[PDB]
Amino acid sequence: PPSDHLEVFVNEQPVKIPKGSSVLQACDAAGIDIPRFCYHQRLSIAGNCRMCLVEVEKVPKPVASCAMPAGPGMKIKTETPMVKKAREGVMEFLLINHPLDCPICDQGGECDLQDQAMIFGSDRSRFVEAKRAVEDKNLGPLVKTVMTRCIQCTRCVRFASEVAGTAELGVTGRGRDSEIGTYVEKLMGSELSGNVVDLCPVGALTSKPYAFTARSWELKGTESIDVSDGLGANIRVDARGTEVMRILPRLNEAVNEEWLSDKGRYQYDGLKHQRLDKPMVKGPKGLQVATWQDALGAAAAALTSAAPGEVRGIAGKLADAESMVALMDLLRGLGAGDLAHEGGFSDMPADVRSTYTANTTVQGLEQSDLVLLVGTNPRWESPVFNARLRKMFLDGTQVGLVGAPVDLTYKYEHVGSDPAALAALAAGQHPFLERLKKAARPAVVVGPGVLRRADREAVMKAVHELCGKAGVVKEGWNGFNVIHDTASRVAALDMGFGPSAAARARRAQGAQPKVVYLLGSDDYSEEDVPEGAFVIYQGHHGDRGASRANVVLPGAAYTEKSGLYVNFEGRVQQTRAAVPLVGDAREDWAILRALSEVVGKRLPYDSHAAVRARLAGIAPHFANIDAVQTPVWLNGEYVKGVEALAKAAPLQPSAPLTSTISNFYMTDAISRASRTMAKCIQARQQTK
Amino acid sequence: LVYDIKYFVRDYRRNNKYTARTVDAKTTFDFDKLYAGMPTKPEQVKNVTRPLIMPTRGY
Amino acid sequence: EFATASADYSIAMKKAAEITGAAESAMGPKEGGFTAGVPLDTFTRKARIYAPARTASQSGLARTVDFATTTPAWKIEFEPTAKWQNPLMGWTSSADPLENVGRSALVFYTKEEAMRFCEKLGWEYEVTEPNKRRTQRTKRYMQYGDNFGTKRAGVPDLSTLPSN
Amino acid sequence: KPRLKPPFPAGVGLYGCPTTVTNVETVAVSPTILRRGPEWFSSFGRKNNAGTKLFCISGHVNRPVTVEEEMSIPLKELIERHAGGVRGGWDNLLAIIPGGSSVPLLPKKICDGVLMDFDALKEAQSGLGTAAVIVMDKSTDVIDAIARLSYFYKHESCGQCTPCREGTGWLYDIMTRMKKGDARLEEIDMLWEITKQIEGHTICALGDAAAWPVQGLIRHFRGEMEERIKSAGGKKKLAAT
Amino acid sequence: TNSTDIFNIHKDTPENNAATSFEFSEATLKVVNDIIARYPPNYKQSAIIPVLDVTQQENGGWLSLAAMNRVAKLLDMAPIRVYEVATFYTMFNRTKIGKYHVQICGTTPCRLQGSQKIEEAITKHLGIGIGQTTQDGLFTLGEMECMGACVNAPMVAIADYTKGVSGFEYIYYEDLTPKDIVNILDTIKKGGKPKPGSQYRLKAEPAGAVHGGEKWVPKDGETTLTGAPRAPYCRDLNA
Ligand code: SF4
Ligand code: SF4
Ligand code: SF4
Ligand code: FES
Ligand code: FES
Repeated sequence: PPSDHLEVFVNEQPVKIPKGSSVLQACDAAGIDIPRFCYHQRLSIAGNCRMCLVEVEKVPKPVASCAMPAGPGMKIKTETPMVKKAREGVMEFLLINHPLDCPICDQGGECDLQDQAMIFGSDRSRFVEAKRAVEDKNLGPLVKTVMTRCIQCTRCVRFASEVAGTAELGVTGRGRDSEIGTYVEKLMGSELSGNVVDLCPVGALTSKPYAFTARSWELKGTESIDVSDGLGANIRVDARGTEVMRILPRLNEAVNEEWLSDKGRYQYDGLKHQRLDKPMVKGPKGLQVATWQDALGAAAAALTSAAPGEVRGIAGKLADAESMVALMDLLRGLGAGDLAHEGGFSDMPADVRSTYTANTTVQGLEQSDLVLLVGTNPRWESPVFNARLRKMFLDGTQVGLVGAPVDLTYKYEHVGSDPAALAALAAGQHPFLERLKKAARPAVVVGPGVLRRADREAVMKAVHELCGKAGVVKEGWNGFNVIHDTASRVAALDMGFGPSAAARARRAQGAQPKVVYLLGSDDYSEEDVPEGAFVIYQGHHGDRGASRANVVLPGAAYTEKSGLYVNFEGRVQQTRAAVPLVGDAREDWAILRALSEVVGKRLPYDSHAAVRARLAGIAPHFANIDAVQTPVWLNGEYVKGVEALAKAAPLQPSAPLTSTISNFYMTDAISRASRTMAKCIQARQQTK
Repeated sequence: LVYDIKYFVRDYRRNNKYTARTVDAKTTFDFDKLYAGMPTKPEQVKNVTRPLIMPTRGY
Repeated sequence: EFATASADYSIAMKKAAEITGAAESAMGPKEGGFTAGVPLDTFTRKARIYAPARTASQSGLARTVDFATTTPAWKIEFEPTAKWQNPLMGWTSSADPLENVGRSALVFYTKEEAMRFCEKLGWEYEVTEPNKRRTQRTKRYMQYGDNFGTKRAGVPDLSTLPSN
Repeated sequence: KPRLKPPFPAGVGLYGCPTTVTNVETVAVSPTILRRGPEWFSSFGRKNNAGTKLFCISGHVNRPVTVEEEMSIPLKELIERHAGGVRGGWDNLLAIIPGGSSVPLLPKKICDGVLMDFDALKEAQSGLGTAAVIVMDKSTDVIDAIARLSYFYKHESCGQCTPCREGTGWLYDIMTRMKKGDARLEEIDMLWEITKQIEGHTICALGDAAAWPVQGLIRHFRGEMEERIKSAGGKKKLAAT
Repeated sequence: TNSTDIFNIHKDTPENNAATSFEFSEATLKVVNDIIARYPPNYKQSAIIPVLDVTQQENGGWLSLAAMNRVAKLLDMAPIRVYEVATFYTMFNRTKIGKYHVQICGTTPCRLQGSQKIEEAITKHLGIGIGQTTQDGLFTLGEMECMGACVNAPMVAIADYTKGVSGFEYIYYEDLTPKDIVNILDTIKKGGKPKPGSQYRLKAEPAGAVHGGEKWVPKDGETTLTGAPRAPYCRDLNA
């Protein structure tokens, strides 16, 4: 390369930077953190706040370091008298029209304007004129505006145009009367609309559900993971004692960059309603509060009095791996085999991890120049993943879709809508195959709605044939990806949480269980929980599954426990407890260990480390937290192995490949109890 | 300071420095110069006067 | 030339940490907890060694591992224990003695220093490496001049001109 | 709203393509220069200041006019001939803006002798600009005139960058207070400091064009501003006591 | 921003709401489609300012929400960009005005010549201030910055919206006194055509001046380009 790293001088120190880097990036590589208001790493460069002004030799004016490219042998000075005078003057211009609002503003304590004024500004003002006053704007139930505090950095406009894709904000007026918003009364309709509150450096845009409730210095922050979908976005939970006050994203470039959907950000208020805090046993009066010994004894009596073939265990969408392996080992120790998952396709073969995970990974998908989506709506399954797909679209990656046509906030080519179109694509009838055959690194993304189908094996065989013909998987590149929408599904597939052959046969001839264990399940089908059965519900919210149960055992939510979750790319991540257990609830694996002791066959582990070691004994990649293995690819041997499942239950070429998520804002028991999600739905209903 | 509000000309808090001296090994402490500047008679003794006030910087 | 925070008292703190004889002090495992004199069940609890990420609300980087050599950024944290409400007033009650001692007082320059402290005190620890920031921008909007490039809608076709 | 340079319009301009923006008068004189020769064009005016120029003379002038003339002509020659001179005689002159509105004014002493030239108005702490000449006489409130210029620059700010958008209104407020004399004497030095804070610190050159008339007013008529402040207390301090 | 438009956000009115309809006529649609062809097809958005001007004569001197939405659909761009352009520029009226839009320059070269006395004369005659419309719906008074007619200061521009797009007239009236602008307003009100340009000379040629904003005072002197025009000529481009 022709010296792809160039050398600059920052305060007489030599710094090597990549080519095309700005002056601000050279200052950052020298260990200097230049003040800024309009620059962002994820947005396009604007250059309008004038706070990043530094001095370059042989230039008589201050340059804007965010926008100015760095040339070879450049000499940058960041601490001369003109730089300090520039910083103080620009701060003084920023503060003359700002309202004296720090007591009533929610950014007070974590404000860029306050801290930068304290450090790089003066201590006085000389301004005694009247200020500019601006009326506030309505942008929906999630974003609160006090527009007198706007400093015209246009981060919101650039975000709405570039990442969210909706492009609904603009600057109206001219000069001092420039004004941010929508000209007409509109609602911010993006699923990623809470991120702009983080992007605003001031209290012009604040979070409406959070408003006036806390200051940032009072909050104990815990780094956890998000379980509202299958991506597992990295988050920080802020709590005051026993109460969670807000949820924010945190940086992870391999998973979520810096974003978080509105469901994962705003569903925390469902943790304050309908909570199970006591064990209950159903008596002649109904469910009534009982001791833990009594509730464990009743559950053990019902689990032991029934035959082993009349017991079924259903895992919920939010069950961690430790509780799932505990329930699996407890039910298998009694001679049962009927295991089911609330997220569907419980009879799916889980032999090779590459067949139900994203082999390209999330960050490795950016090296693809052509993407074919099969039967998925990524905007409602994972809006952060869809934002990364839009980022790929903006720098040249072409997108095609086989499925039901949906709004994706980027242009795509609709190849078809049914498996007949998939077969026509594999044969060669559609010209998109020649586009895939000439692509350097093609990618195929299969959504969870395909795997929920009754004919999923034939569709997966067609997808495998298409990948074989189009060079999707070859030497040096694996472009085959299967994504999920539930937090607990991949861990259950990893550990082997699946029904036995005898249990599948008994379901085929129509045997009905008498005892059902509901491990956090509230979206079960009626075929799996018969009426008149004995129901043991273990969970944290009182919902459909708890209103029907005979024994209720209160567990922990994901803000109260440290459980393992695996996302759809195969990465093992963990929650952390941000608040203690509520009431008389317990840890979720501990309930099953105590219940195995009361039944009469103890589980061989007595600690959290020991049940994690049992998980690592089943599949060794469980021990490597915050990392992803490279899964083995067995070419067409796996598809040859399951041809009996392709011959039975044949293909349905007329049923469209759709997405199963029909309610984005309410997908589980926590989001169904959230009043903010209900207001979000009501806002979209009252606009018609 | 009502109309002249610039701060970096009076930022005494952040303008102090600590500097690592060159390693004090092969220096030349001459005791002859130290004792040559000392008086030997009652007159020619010079005393450091007591400071009247601590620095106010004009305020 | 060498100038890495060379204008403050931290020069006089980096040395005095490398004074000979005192820079090689070492103890066996769990030995510092025996001589600490605090109850021995305190060391049955688990600790986390990690550097906290940047807050999403602000853009500054001073409390991150970017300035790790300048400022201690690694922390030791413990799991929460039970909390409840006071019946008379509603204040949050606790019985945890390690409720704020790791988050207020224990800060370290590196990961290995916090590990050494945990090892000599007897705490079992898990270490969490922080997520590394990426500085390279996207291909679109890489520089300021790509805002106005020909990648917006392609090269303009000159077919609507007069005389075509 | 202007773009930041770099990039430059000859590299990345209209529709991402190489582009040159030129003035009408620059474009129009080119065929005559190509037909009549460069040596004919450079025979007018001083060195590095070649050619002819259209001059617009407006304000307190007996015969306001758009007239073509050789460059490096004196102001007094350009006004007394071709325009009928200053209304009331040359001794009734107070100030002249020589280059539109974005350049600082000049008083009577500089104007008598200075040539209307690029390298002659610049050394007189002004500029040729567009060579638009605005003449004021001794009946003019020059603070009021520069205050209306400050109002213009407040009205015409595009609002993109912080110093122009916030400080043109501040300059207008301070100038409006100075016109009535409702100010303090050190607020004049504050006003100079605020113009120095705007100038050179913005995206485009409208911020400099907003700072420059106030700088010229302060520099050449600070005594008038001080007298306006002092004599306002002859009508404001009679109510305080 | 101009006069008469104190809001940079939309305010619902029975005349101006989302239910209001706008559509082009045949000839106006021909004009708009001819404007669009001046620009590349993939940069069709370049045509927004002339199209919005033509829409402003079509709608009767102002832009409604329906007109802006129609223009947004026509140029295949988001409506917020159209709202940005329409609120950014001074000529675009976003509230309903009168039939003739009277705009007076107030910048310093016109101000020295006595534009304030012309404003006083207009306000004493028509009975309205800047930013107002008469009770008859005839005249709307506005203020403008420098109009590039400073050697003929003080001047007024008057916009004609009584004939639609085909008969749109934007006429400068220059070198004015109170009597001249009163006569021009009376001539417009009576249905005649007042004379365009300067009221005491042809063009920017040397002649007298308005002294004190109340009286034209003619003055004789040297005038250039009084002889015969120059013949065609070219040097020898070879050597
Ligand atoms: S944004 Fe809010 S907290 Fe920050 S300086 Fe302004 S009023 Fe104070
Ligand atoms: S609302 Fe916030 S992000 Fe948007 S321009 Fe104003 S300060 Fe910037
Ligand atoms: S100096 Fe004024 S006109 Fe120029 S970019 Fe900045 S705000 Fe806009
Ligand atoms: S950060 Fe560069 S001008 Fe705002
Ligand atoms: S100042 Fe009125 S036309 Fe220029």
